[PDB]
Amino acid sequence: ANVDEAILKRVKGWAPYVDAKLGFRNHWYPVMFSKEINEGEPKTLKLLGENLLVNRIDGKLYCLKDRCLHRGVQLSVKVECKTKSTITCWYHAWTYRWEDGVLCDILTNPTSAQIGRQKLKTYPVQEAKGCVFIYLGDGDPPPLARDTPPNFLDDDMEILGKNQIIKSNWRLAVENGFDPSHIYIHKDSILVKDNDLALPLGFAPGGDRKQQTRVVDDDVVGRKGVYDLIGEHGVPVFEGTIGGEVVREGAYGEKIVANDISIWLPGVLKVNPFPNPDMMQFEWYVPIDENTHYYFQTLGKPCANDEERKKYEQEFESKWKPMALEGFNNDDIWAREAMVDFYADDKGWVNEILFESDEAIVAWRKLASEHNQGIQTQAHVSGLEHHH
Amino acid sequence: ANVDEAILKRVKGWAPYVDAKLGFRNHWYPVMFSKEINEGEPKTLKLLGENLLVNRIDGKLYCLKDRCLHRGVQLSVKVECKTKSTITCWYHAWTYRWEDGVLCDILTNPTSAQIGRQKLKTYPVQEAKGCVFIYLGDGDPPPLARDTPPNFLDDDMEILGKNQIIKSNWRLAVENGFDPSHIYIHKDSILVKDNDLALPLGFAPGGDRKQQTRVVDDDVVGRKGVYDLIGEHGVPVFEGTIGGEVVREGAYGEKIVANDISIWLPGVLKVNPFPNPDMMQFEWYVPIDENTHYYFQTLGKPCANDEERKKYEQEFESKWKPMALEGFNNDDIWAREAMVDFYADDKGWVNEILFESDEAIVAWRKLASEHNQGIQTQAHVSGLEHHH
Amino acid sequence: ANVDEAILKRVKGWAPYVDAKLGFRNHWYPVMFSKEINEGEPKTLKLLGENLLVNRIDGKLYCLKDRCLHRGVQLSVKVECKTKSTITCWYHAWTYRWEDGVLCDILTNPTSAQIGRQKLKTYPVQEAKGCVFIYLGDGDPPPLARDTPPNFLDDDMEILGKNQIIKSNWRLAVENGFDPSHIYIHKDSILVKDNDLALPLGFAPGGDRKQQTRVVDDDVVGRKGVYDLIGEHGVPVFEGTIGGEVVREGAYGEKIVANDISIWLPGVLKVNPFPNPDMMQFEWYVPIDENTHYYFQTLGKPCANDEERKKYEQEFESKWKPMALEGFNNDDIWAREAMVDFYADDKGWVNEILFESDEAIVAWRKLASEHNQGIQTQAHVSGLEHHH
Amino acid sequence: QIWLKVCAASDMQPGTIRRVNRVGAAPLAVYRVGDQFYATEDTCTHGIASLSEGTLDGDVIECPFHGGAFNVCTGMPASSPCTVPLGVFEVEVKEGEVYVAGEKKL
Amino acid sequence: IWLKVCAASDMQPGTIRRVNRVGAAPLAVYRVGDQFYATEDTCTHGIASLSEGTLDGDVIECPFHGGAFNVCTGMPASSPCTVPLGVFEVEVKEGEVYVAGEKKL
Amino acid sequence: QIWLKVCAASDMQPGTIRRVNRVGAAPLAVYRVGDQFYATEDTCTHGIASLSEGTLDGDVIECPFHGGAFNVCTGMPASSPCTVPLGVFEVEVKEGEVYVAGEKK
Ligand SMILES: Oc1cccc(-c2ccccc2)c1O
Ligand SMILES: Oc1cccc(-c2ccccc2)c1O
Ligand SMILES: Oc1cccc(-c2ccccc2)c1O
Ligand code: FES
Ligand code: FES
Ligand code: FES
Ligand code: FES
Ligand code: FES
Ligand code: FES
Ligand SMILES: [Fe+2]
Ligand SMILES: [Fe+2]
Ligand SMILES: [Fe+2]
Repeated sequence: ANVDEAILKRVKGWAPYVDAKLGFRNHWYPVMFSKEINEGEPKTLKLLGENLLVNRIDGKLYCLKDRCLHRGVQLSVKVECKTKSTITCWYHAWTYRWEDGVLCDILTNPTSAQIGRQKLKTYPVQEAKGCVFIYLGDGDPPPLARDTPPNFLDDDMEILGKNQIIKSNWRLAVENGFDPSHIYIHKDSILVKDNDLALPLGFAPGGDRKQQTRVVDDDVVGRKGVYDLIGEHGVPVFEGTIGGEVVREGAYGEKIVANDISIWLPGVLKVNPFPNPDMMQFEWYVPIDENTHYYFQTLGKPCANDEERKKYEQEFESKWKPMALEGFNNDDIWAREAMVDFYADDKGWVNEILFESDEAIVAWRKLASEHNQGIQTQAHVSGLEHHH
Repeated sequence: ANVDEAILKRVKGWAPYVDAKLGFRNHWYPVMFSKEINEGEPKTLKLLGENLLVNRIDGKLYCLKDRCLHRGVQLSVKVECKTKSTITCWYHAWTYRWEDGVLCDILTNPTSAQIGRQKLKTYPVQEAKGCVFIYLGDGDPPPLARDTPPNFLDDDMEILGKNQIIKSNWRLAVENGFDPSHIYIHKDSILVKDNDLALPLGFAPGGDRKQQTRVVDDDVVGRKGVYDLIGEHGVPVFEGTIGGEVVREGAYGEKIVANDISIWLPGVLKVNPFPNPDMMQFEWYVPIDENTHYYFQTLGKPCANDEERKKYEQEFESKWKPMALEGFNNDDIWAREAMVDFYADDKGWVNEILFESDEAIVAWRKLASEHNQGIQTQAHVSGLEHHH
Repeated sequence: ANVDEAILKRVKGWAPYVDAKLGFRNHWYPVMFSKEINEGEPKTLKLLGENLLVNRIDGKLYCLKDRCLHRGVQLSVKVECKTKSTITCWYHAWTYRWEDGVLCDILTNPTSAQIGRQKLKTYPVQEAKGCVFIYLGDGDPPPLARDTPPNFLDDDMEILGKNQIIKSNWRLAVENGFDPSHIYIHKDSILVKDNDLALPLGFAPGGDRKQQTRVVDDDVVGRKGVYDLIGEHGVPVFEGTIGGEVVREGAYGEKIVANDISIWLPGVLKVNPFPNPDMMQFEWYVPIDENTHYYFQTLGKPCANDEERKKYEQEFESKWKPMALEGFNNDDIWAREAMVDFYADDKGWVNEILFESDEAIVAWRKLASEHNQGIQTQAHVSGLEHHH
Repeated sequence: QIWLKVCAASDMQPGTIRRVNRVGAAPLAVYRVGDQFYATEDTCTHGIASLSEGTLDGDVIECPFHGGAFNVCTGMPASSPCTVPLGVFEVEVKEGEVYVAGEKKL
Repeated sequence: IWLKVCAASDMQPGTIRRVNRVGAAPLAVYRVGDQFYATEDTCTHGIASLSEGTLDGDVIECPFHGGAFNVCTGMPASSPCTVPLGVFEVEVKEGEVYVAGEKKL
Repeated sequence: QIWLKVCAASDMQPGTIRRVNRVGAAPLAVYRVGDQFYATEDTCTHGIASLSEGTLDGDVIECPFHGGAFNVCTGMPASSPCTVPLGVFEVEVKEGEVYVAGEKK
């Protein structure tokens, strides 16, 4: 729907994934932190190309499409919440209920036949671990757990994070994150020295193709993803050579991190342990539009009580966020941006020349192609089209 | 010409209107005030996508297309008017008469066979009521009155106003103008408090469809337009309610305004009386290109002598212009802008969900579709294309 | 390839030239001066839409495509030259030899089967006369002399110049430079007064069409070009008249310049003598992308020894660069920019109205169409496309 | 009233539509598909158009404003941009007179 | 007043012949079936030679921009051409094509 | 050593491809094109794709990753984005047994 069909016909292994420029419909996605959305203070965001309004009413989150049914303006140009349970479009005062989107009043015409006979699109919203998830999909949502990596929802796991808008397509973000060899770009990160990490420059793979990954499609909660097992039969590279001469070394610190790396639908990476041996990193790359994504970074650490939580929160603000979320992952941001031009015309999906560590990326591409719950199209954005 | 044919096939009631993204050719349009164009100082503007030059010579206005026949540069990059009656292209000195556009000399080659054989496009220009009108069309023009609202050209009617460039398509400005329910956006206008207006929030319509408007296709001077009669059988809303509770009231001032509202081809609204019981508002939404229009506002007040006119001008400056042309109509500007995205891909013309007061808008769309004098196309802009 | 086929069908005289929006492949082009690139300091540029890297190793220039084979990033985002003879991609450490582009190492996987089996595109580079030329082409280059005007490469000829980026398509630059009647735009240049040039307003052609130009299809060095002979039988126009009245005079100075003017593939103008009787100007219009070119300006003067060269250098900096390269050619820059709109939709190539002095331009378009060595296409930029 | 006399069945050709105006209520549309008769609300549910000014193609009515369409038997949308089903009204022929219900089904 | 062009047999149907005139602008002579027509050679839209164009029935297509004229009436038949061509009288007399040195009206 | 015995001719249906693994060396692909056999390197020259997981169309193998392709007789690219020729291995069928050369060309 989204890409030149001549290109889709070439990429037989993963055409759905190449077509999913706007992301995958019918999944849960995080879009902000709980503390960023206050009672009666509606917030605008764009997710999978759709303009949405979120509001908190009696503490509960509600999500409406930020587009009046009448003449297609954003309600948010001038929000008019006149009662606690409704929003009134500023234009002709069509009035909608937060709770089901039903057009329940029209101030400019109380006798109008449209009253009670139209419904503004609503989306399910759920807060978990201080994060706001929207189900950008149709009908009854599945459990959140389906679209979260293992352990993110564990009872004791305290989650802190950061979110920002990055100018690349979401798929470039996913591939960069799950790419075993991209670790090269991190060799001079302030975290490697200042947190005493062991960090190789890359990996010489071993064994066969099937052993490079573990495809998970039998998890009881229905989650779908891929573990990167390059390090199980591979020799890590600590001495980088040109013409047999050593020109760069890896890092020989004591702390072992990133024993398991997995990517999960709809596009969330889990690195464990990271950035410290007692912590985990979970990061989402959430499609906003064809050119941009939320980089939704979270760090998880088991905390057993409120004293530990506060201690973690203080370590996060003073150490982990500046040293790891920024000091390590800032290089990922500009890496992602550097691939935009090659893939922007969709030709990079044909012309890329892969090597052996990209087996992990290929496994993800095929997983995502087979198990996604639907392809978002520009028609979902503008209004679905069908001729009898 | 201008829109995907699949969309035009869907909008059976008003396809020519939907196709008329660049506006209607073969009508008169106001583009500036007489006092903005001085003897022998050519001015540039863009009208219906076309770059034009206007000059005053011996007090009379002349209009040439601002595009040299030779290599298609704008003459206005470096204006060389070397004799009273001519303009010389700055590039290779092709020289054109203001009066008929004839290529009368070429300074770089006075023996050229092109001399006397080519003609630059000219358009008729007429000044009336201190306003400069250009007939953006072919052949001898109709009378200006055909393309003006009733009373605008009245001998005693004194016209003052304001012009500026607005970032929306012209049709969004027209529809917003003529839309009876859009009065809602004006409910907190300073004009309402500070000039003591009666102003409802909207209208509960009554009567049949035919009774909601009066279509004028039988005016003696050839004017074609629609009167909005919603308030003839309608109950005006002064108490807006949600779930039966009053949430908003209209304005209960003394002064009665906007008794008759009419829209006229090519796109000029007349509001009578407004913004005071003894005045009228006439405003044009003039197509510049697909994305922009002139919002050309005028206020009329009958005046008998220079005493009345001067007093009108002082009041215009101190009260009507700031309080009405700006303080009231500024909200119309961003309302227009807010519709851009829905209609930008032409899908808004299919997906809009109309209600009862939109019957006025529909009447205008049909009138405009049936009685416009031609659809401007990109080929008009670039140069007409045909094999006979 | 590059233009609507309905337009190429109409321009039967010169369809390949009209199609050559991105320039001609398989020619040499100057891109910078030798002094602008120092030992071991790689420099980025874009030429015929291709991002390139140029490095100086042991005095000699090498040119690699600035696009990693693997994921299509620009190497120049973060240059890593880890050995004298190599460059290492910053992303996954693919390493390439400057000399032949071979992928000789991958630091992140030294056992990769890709090593020694892939080649980054290289282009030949040659320095001549202080200028850096790149052969933007495939296979063994022809001699540089093929793509330079006569005398530019003479042993004694001292070349100084200036380079900048201009916002027009390269062809608009070429045509403006070679256009006999464009001299009108220079009528007020400081050079004309301050170097006492004779400069007509234009020329009334004499003799037949065939005598207006001399096409060279040479097969000793293989150069291809056209001389403008309008002044051989033409009458110089020193007074410009409108309706028989004199409105403008040419410049009646003593110094006669621009005896011969010729344009050569791939798009380099020679004006001899200029801007003084003892000197010549050679200027290239080098395609960067569809909208942009290098205006690569050079002044040549035969010099026998070191103190002649030194003196020439001082006169260039104090006089010829500011009075001629800027004071004269600055008007050429904005003239070229004024033609962009008309040719931007490719419709100017059909709608232009040519006159007699445009025979030179027509001879160039035909020469260029017949004798170019290939049309650069957007597929050369992204990667050549072919289906069995 | 419960059953509203429309017309004689012979006063409608196959493939035609008749509008039925009602005091105090919104208009209905009656459709003849072959020898059978169906009825819906006359106002398109996507807007303010009259479906009786549309085009019938078998048992699908096409709205004249935006090209949305409905199945006249079921009232279900058949073409975008229509999404809200029409009210369906029972039609009966008794002594060759067409009657339409005054209240919609369900 | 009359210029001798060629034998009628010298020109095939659907062909064009340039007529150079000393001291004057060139003409084009067109054979449409067995009839002959003459116009100015120079395209009114620029400086093209119409004799280098393509004849399709009674319509000459200009080689520069694809403008076209009816060769009998000299009226433009395709864009971008807008200015009519000068038409010149042709007579065949005794197996010989002749063109009027002057344009008609 | 040189010739390697791959399989019974009959073990391959027409239009199918078989991967031949080789200790200490890159896998080969054996193609059955009607009743004829051909052999190349298995690894696409453009990437890491297995040509044995692609699509045979006559004597042209289409890579499953990017739709590049090769003539399996000559090893030359038939479709972009492949530009580097495949190593070709000589094949002989003797007594319904498929043998592939030890080394290229
Ligand atoms: O996206 C990511 C976020 C955080 C850490 C890693 C990582 C992976 C392997 C080794 C070291 C760090 C990563 O890829
Ligand atoms: O475009 C416009 C300009 C000025 C006034 C009105 C108006 C219309 C109805 C009621 C009150 C004012 C308007 O629509
Ligand atoms: O821009 C230019 C580039 C090269 C030559 C001239 C030139 C031509 C004729 C006479 C004098 C100068 C020019 O204008
Ligand atoms: S656009 Fe929202 S009520 Fe009209
Ligand atoms: S572009 Fe105006 S005279 Fe040449
Ligand atoms: S993009 Fe250059 S090595 Fe991966
Ligand atoms: S009103 Fe019927 S389709 Fe829109
Ligand atoms: S010169 Fe003949 S069509 Fe332009
Ligand atoms: S890996 Fe075979 S075509 Fe790219
Ligand atoms: Fe990373
Ligand atoms: Fe308004
Ligand atoms: Fe110049």
